[PDB]
Amino acid sequence: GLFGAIAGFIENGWEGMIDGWYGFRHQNSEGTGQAADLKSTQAAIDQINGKLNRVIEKTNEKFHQIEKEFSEVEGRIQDLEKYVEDTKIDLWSYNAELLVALENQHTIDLTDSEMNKLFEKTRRQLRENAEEMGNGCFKIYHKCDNACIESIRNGTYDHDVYRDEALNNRFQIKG
Amino acid sequence: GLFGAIAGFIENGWEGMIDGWYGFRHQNSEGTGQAADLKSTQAAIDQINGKLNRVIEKTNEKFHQIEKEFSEVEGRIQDLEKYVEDTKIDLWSYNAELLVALENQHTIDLTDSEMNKLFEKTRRQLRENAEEMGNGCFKIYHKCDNACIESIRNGTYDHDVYRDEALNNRFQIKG
Amino acid sequence: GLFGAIAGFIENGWEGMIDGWYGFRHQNSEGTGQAADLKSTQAAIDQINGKLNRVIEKTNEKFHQIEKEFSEVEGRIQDLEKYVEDTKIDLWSYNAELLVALENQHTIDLTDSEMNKLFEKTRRQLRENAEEMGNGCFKIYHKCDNACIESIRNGTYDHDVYRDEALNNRFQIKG
Amino acid sequence: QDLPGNDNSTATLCLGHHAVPNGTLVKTITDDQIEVTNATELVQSSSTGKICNNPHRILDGIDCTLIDALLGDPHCDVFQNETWDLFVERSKAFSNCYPYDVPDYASLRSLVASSGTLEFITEGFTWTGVTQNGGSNACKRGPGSGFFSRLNWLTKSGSTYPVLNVTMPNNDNFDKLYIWGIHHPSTNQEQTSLYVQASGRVTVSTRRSQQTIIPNIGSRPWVRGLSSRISIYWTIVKPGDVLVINSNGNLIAPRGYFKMRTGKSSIMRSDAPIDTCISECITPNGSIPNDKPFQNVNKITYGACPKYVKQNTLKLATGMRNVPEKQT
Amino acid sequence: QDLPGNDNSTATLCLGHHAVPNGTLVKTITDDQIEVTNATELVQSSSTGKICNNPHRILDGIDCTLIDALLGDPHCDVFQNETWDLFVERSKAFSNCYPYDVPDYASLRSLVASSGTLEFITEGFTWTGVTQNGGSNACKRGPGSGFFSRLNWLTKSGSTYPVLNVTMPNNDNFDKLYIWGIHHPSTNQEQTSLYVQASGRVTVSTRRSQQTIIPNIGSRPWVRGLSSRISIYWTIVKPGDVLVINSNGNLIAPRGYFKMRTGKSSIMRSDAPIDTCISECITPNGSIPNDKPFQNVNKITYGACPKYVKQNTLKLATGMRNVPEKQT
Amino acid sequence: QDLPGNDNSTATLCLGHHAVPNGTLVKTITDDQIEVTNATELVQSSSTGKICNNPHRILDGIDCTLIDALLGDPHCDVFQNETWDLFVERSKAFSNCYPYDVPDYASLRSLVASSGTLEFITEGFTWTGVTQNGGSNACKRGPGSGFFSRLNWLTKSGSTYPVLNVTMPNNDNFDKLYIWGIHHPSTNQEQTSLYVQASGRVTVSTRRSQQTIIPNIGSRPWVRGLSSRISIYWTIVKPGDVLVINSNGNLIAPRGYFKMRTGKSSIMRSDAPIDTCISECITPNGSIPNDKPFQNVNKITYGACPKYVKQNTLKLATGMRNVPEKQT
Ligand SMILES: *[C@@H]1O[C@H](CO)[C@@H](O[C@@H]2O[C@H](CO)[C@@H](O[C@@H]3O[C@H](CO)[C@@H](O)[C@H](O)[C@@H]3O)[C@H](O)[C@H]2NC(C)=O)[C@H](O)[C@H]1NC(C)=O
Ligand SMILES: *[C@@H]1O[C@H](CO)[C@@H](O[C@@H]2O[C@H](CO)[C@@H](O[C@@H]3O[C@H](CO)[C@@H](O)[C@H](O)[C@@H]3O)[C@H](O)[C@H]2NC(C)=O)[C@H](O)[C@H]1NC(C)=O
Ligand SMILES: *[C@@H]1O[C@H](CO)[C@@H](O[C@@H]2O[C@H](CO)[C@@H](O[C@@H]3O[C@H](CO)[C@@H](O)[C@H](O)[C@@H]3O)[C@H](O)[C@H]2NC(C)=O)[C@H](O)[C@H]1NC(C)=O
Ligand SMILES: CO[C@]1(C(=O)O)C[C@H](O)[C@@H](NC(C)=O)[C@H]([C@H](O)[C@H](O)CN)O1
Ligand SMILES: CO[C@]1(C(=O)O)C[C@H](O)[C@@H](NC(C)=O)[C@H]([C@H](O)[C@H](O)CN)O1
Ligand SMILES: CO[C@]1(C(=O)O)C[C@H](O)[C@@H](NC(C)=O)[C@H]([C@H](O)[C@H](O)CN)O1
Ligand SMILES: *[C@@H]1O[C@H](CO)[C@@H](O)[C@H](O)[C@H]1NC(C)=O
Ligand SMILES: *[C@@H]1O[C@H](CO)[C@@H](O)[C@H](O)[C@H]1NC(C)=O
Ligand SMILES: *[C@@H]1O[C@H](CO)[C@@H](O)[C@H](O)[C@H]1NC(C)=O
Ligand SMILES: *[C@@H]1O[C@H](CO)[C@@H](O)[C@H](O)[C@H]1NC(C)=O
Ligand SMILES: *[C@@H]1O[C@H](CO)[C@@H](O)[C@H](O)[C@H]1NC(C)=O
Ligand SMILES: *[C@@H]1O[C@H](CO)[C@@H](O)[C@H](O)[C@H]1NC(C)=O
Ligand SMILES: *[C@@H]1O[C@H](CO)[C@@H](O)[C@H](O)[C@H]1NC(C)=O
Ligand SMILES: *[C@@H]1O[C@H](CO)[C@@H](O)[C@H](O)[C@H]1NC(C)=O
Ligand SMILES: *[C@@H]1O[C@H](CO)[C@@H](O)[C@H](O)[C@H]1NC(C)=O
Ligand SMILES: *[C@@H]1O[C@H](CO)[C@@H](O)[C@H](O)[C@H]1NC(C)=O
Ligand SMILES: *[C@@H]1O[C@H](CO)[C@@H](O)[C@H](O)[C@H]1NC(C)=O
Ligand SMILES: *[C@@H]1O[C@H](CO)[C@@H](O)[C@H](O)[C@H]1NC(C)=O
Repeated sequence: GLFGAIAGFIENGWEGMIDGWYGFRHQNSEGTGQAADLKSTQAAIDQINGKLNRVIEKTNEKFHQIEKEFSEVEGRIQDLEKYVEDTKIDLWSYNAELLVALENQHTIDLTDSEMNKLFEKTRRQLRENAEEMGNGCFKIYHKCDNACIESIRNGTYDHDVYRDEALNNRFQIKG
Repeated sequence: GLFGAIAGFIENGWEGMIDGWYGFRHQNSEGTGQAADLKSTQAAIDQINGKLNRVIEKTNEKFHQIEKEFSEVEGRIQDLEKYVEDTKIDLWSYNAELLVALENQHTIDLTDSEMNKLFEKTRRQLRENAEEMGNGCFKIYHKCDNACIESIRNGTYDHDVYRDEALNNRFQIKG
Repeated sequence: GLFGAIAGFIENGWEGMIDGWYGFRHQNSEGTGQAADLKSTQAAIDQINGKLNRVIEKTNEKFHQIEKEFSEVEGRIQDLEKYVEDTKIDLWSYNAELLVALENQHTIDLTDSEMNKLFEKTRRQLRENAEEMGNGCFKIYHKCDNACIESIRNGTYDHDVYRDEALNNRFQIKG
Repeated sequence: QDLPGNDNSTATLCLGHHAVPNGTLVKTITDDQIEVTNATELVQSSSTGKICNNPHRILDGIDCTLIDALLGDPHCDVFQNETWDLFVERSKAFSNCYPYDVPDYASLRSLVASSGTLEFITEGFTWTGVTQNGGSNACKRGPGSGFFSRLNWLTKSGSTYPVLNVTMPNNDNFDKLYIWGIHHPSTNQEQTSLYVQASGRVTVSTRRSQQTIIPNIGSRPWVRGLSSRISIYWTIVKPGDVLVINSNGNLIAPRGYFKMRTGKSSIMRSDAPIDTCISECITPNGSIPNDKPFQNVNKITYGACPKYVKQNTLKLATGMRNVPEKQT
Repeated sequence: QDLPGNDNSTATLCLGHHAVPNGTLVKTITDDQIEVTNATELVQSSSTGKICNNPHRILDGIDCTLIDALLGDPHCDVFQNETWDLFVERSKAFSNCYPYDVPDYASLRSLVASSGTLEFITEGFTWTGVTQNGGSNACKRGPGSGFFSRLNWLTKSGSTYPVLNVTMPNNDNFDKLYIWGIHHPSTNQEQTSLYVQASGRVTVSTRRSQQTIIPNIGSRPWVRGLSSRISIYWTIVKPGDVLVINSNGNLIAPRGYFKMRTGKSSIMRSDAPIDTCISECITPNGSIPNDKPFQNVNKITYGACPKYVKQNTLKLATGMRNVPEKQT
Repeated sequence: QDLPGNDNSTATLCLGHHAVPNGTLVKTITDDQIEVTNATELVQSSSTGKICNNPHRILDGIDCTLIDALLGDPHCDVFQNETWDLFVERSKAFSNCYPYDVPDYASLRSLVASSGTLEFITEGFTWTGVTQNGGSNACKRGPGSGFFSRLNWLTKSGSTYPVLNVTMPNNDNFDKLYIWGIHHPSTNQEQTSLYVQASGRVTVSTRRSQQTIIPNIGSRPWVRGLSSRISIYWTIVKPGDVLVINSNGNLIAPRGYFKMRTGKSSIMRSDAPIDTCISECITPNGSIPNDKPFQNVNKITYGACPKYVKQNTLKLATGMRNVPEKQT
């Protein structure tokens, strides 16, 4: 949608991720693994529930109103009774149609946004030690075991700890 | 608009680009050139047509209604016949005014978005071999002939092929 | 909001910034300082005033209408007079409620956007001489006195002037 | 730091989002079918089929319309002094007493329907010089002739029908609804037989208003043995005002007043069964749940109900776009 | 990998977007004139000037209004049994027969207008004891006197006007519209000359309703030589019901019934020319194209038309913001 | 290139945004209380309490309703030929002349209210054979009996009330409003005493319309010593048309015409004080400022006013989200 992460630079979703809406898969020293990210999942979920509750906020109540079905032909007054209701219905129908269209449009950009925010957050954290492969995966240029992967995920990764290792691996090489 | 590419970090449009809405201009070992990008042009166009068709979706039809022009003065019933229509017209006019305002606002951020997405895509692809001059132009730090410029544009550019050349040119120098 | 700068990667606002909405705080070998950024403050303010004036654009005027308060019980015609007005009021109330909701939502993403655009602009400018600490602060890897900080803020900073100094400080070190 | 930190390996971290095998299509500003992970329906489109008898007070009219219950057709005597939040009128209702017509039937049905009470107070009208309590065989009360319970048919005494001129003050602090009527004979003979005068007249007034109706002699279609008709009228008397009934023939006199109130009562035409359940929103198709914001069951509602809409389905996306990883 | 690239040079790649020399200003949430590459107009503001005669069935009333075509003013006899989707009434229309007035002209014009048919069935009413087919010189049919084709003016036979009491059952399975009327004489002399009785009376009824109208003697303004008037009334008779017409003088009797139907028909006042073209939306200003969503031509429409709006222009941006590079 | 000379160090630059200690909660698409730096109120919810007498022309009715000012109740003679943009009717108004009722009071009050003028032109009606200028002690003008200034009560001369048949052409180029009426006596004796004929009749007509009202004899409630009533009627006569008044008893004749106009006038019921100030929007609660887009003071308005809304507060965010350093 607007940010181009979902259905954008991130090729497709993981049908296998059952524990959250956004998350990580890694492949490292000890093997490959996957983990949902619960903060962005909660951010996305809370906003959609916020939106949802506002839409289900108060059905107003109405008691005696006007007749809306007639058995005889009467002319001028019944024509108006019918016209008042038909124009009320079309206006409320327009409203409903536009409301779900704006709402849905926004829910897709909101979730696109949270995906992209998670990406940007992880980028910022890895600092000079990783490169973006451009498909939503980072190449981490230093030995990063499972506890290292867990510190990136839980947000405690210290880039300085691996900076000289990574900068060496990443740049020096032979050019 | 929201992303600040159009009328933002990209100073102005090219009146000369006639073959598409977004695109590239380069200067390389072989001379200068311009080329429209057709995928982002189609993305932007498809979304605006989508939007457009939804707005032109079904004029509803109405047959016998109420009188809206009167030649005699009648009082209470004619006052109501007039009031029902005048309040219907103001409500439909409000609707039209708000609809094009939301719509237009969104069309400018949508197109701002596609510009910025094209930029981000090209950034990601050039990897460590180019730098952002900050005006929407990348400085590519390696010899890049026309076929090289074509591979960036058609999305097949291999950064590895030029990484040591570029990293040397870009960093080493004398500091 | 959508960009995740405000109440996002920028932890919180400065109650002390009284001279503008967005701005800078620095710490260099000559001291520490704060300065509002007036261009992004004006961008944010102008858009919110634009929005504001459109909402206060023309109260339409109405003169003879229908009776809306009755002292006797009359039946069919008075029921319709009441129903026309009650459905007009609920429709205008729906409109007002939805209008400020869309509007407010957009004002938060718009201001989130301007914050993030200021950040991106400053990033682009510092080029290879600074690193993002990820909390909205850049670490400038070269000696930057107060005139240097002023040139970044007023947008005249020349990265080339400090590039070898910065690249040395930033990379070389011992890895 | 360490010493020569030599282990030159790398790792790969990839961010992604979920996707579901199934997925629901929703409309957007720019697309009208885009597939999302999940959605929720905002249009209620089905009724239970039954009118729940709780929380509103539903009064089933069985085979009485509200006006016959009001007038006191013998067969509707079950409803005297009854009250309701919603009076349900059934398609099977029938009248079965003296043939009558109500000039603005629609306002009287409305005005009573939202008052919500049929509480009747009898007042001591004294009709001197006329015979009271006339009835008809078309309005059988039990084995005998009868008439509407709330009306009093006056005819001559001996050889004369006087000019009746009665008055009834509203000394209470509430409005009083009086239902009265006039008898239109079929023949000039019927007119003189019953009311002596060859042309009747009824004038009912207050300080604020007056209605004078004169009868109309002529044959109408045979309805329950009769070609005569009585037409029903109503007068509301405000506190402190006074009713004066003045007639010279053909008056069908009131026996007292219905009291009026202000409330949330209304009337509904429905053949749906009333059942025991609690439901706030009533539709002539039966109750419906007001959990969704819009409904498409019926444009007639009573109670806290969703806003009726022409659409029968409107799905609100409650998840991201579905971009499946194969689809299984 | 590769060998000494002696030269090591750089390249520049720049991304950009188009811009157009021209450009259109549109309104936004935050701006009310911002310039975009392109836009499209959403308000239709011009008519062709002609009412296209296709796809709806337009009936041009020429110099007849719908009510005169209904009653059968001689000059509107062209319209007998005619039908329409839209009956266009012209400002030039005129009546030219016995002066009449219709108490609720507006409902009768409506009720007929949406029925959409003037199909008349004559029924065999038998009027015994009166002279049928009265006409007037103000309603010339050809060289002679005449009257409305669909009405039958009864006057005395010899020295007597009896009490007419006729009945006509609705045995068909559709509703029947009966138009009838009453003659208001100018003088008591005119009254007795024509109807003998010094006070006429007309009562038309069904099982469901009744109307009794009594005439009113007095001079009105001279219209086509006359100070008398006839007032027009209508009665719909449902299937299985029965009409009873009972009068004692002054009846202008029905000759049969118009049949009623339910359709999309309506009536429109317009002086626009009818022309051959297909157009779905009709406006009293002529047809307009319903390609745009909103229109500002007229608030009166018939057919599939855009929603009328107060604005006369609303442009929807169909392109990016225009940021051109030259000066202005 | 640039030569450092000696210093080796770094700097820190941080971008941020303001925050305020205070802050206002606003509603959003996704939240219903989110705190922003600043907001502005869009619902006007308070009146000044006074109706500003500028820019519209306010006419304070004091203790006259518009209809009594129109008819010319003695105590409302202050209003003759008066004009207004808004006529304010006060709850304290009272009538104090011959008891009358107006069949469609609501349309006559409307029709006059938006015409905006009580300009009366007297015309020379000649009533031959009747006594003019009748008055009553219930309508005291000064020490004497009186009647409505704009009406003329005709009674018999000697022993006869002729058939009046008068006419008044509309030769001007504007519409003329004629208010006339009929006297309903209490007793047949009153009828014959005043009008000789035992049954009166009034027929007022034009080329386009006619009304024939016949009086109704009977006692109504004593109001200012009287049981009789007069009912008020109105006839508009278009340019080129002609009024014909024809009666045989009980006519309360017009003295001329009110002229009609088309404008922005209306009427309002309010007990608010009129005061000197300029305000465009008037509410029965007093004027309110139309700077905000919506208002919640009253659904009755006159002038350039905000759109009435059920909500009493709706804040529009005019600043970013408030994320303070300490707390809120
Ligand atoms: C005026 O004309 C009407 C219509 O012709 C007359 O109405 C009809 O009157 C007869 C005799 O009273 C009614 O007959 C009864 O019908 C029922 C049911 O069929 C039957 O049970 C009785 O044995 C008897 O036959 C007839 O139904 C009635 N029809 C209608 C449509 O009303 C009326 O009597 C005439 N009045 C005068 C005074 O001339
Ligand atoms: C009651 O009063 C009205 C109004 O004064 C009388 O109406 C007028 O009657 C005369 C004589 O019939 C009409 O004269 C006609 O004038 C036309 C030209 O306009 C001419 O072509 C005819 O040959 C005839 O001379 C006059 O027009 C008419 N005016 C109006 C406004 O109706 C009416 O006759 C009086 N009736 C009685 C019984 O006193
Ligand atoms: C028909 O019946 C009504 C109601 O009974 C009669 O009305 C009442 O008539 C009396 C005598 O005129 C009125 O009395 C007067 O009242 C005033 C105010 O108190 C006082 O100043 C007089 O001295 C006298 O008492 C009484 O108010 C009035 N009541 C009502 C409700 O109208 C009417 O007179 C009867 N008419 C006939 C012809 O029988
Ligand atoms: C036909 O016989 C009856 C009837 O209806 O049963 C007998 C009944 O006692 C009598 N009631 C009175 C008070 O007179 C009525 C009326 O005279 C007629 O209904 C007038 N249409 O007639
Ligand atoms: C003036 O002469 C005529 C006419 O109108 O031409 C002759 C016509 O044959 C006659 N028709 C009948 C059935 O009586 C009428 C009516 O008597 C009057 O119109 C009553 N206003 O009068
Ligand atoms: C009671 O005495 C008066 C009155 O009202 O003061 C005297 C007055 O001169 C007289 N006016 C005329 C023109 O007759 C009226 C009327 O006769 C009655 O009001 C009819 N209800 O009666
Ligand atoms: C983050 O991960 C590392 C490795 O598991 C662990 O030691 C650390 O405490 C974790 N921190 C939090 C806050 O979970
Ligand atoms: C991309 O460009 C290069 C150079 O023109 C060419 O060899 C390659 O096949 C192109 N690929 C596509 C998919 O166009
Ligand atoms: C920017 O800052 C430097 C240092 O104060 C100054 O010399 C330069 O002129 C400034 N430029 C502008 C445009 O303010
Ligand atoms: C789909 O959305 C609705 C509303 O948010 C929720 O109740 C439901 O559980 C969701 N479905 C799943 C599988 O999460
Ligand atoms: C109806 O209620 C009133 C008021 O309490 C009472 O006097 C009257 O007798 C009641 N009648 C019936 C039939 O319940
Ligand atoms: C509800 O009732 C109406 C009329 O009885 C019917 O046409 C409609 O289809 C019904 N809808 C549902 C959901 O029962
Ligand atoms: C402008 O937009 C409309 C609707 O999308 C389109 O028909 C038209 O061709 C566009 N103009 C240009 C020059 O593309
Ligand atoms: C009108 O149509 C009916 C029904 O077919 C027919 O009997 C009648 O004679 C027609 N009359 C004319 C004038 O067409
Ligand atoms: C359409 O007709 C109305 C009334 O005839 C006129 O006022 C209006 O200006 C016309 N508009 C157009 C586009 O013809
Ligand atoms: C809050 O917003 C309103 C409207 O923009 C403005 O008048 C007011 O000055 C603002 N408050 C502050 C403290 O800026
Ligand atoms: C009312 O105005 C008219 C028209 O100028 C005038 O002739 C008439 O005498 C005025 N009457 C009063 C009481 O002002
Ligand atoms: C305005 O007046 C109405 C009726 O007089 C009252 O109920 C309402 O509360 C008042 N509101 C204000 C703001 O005065």
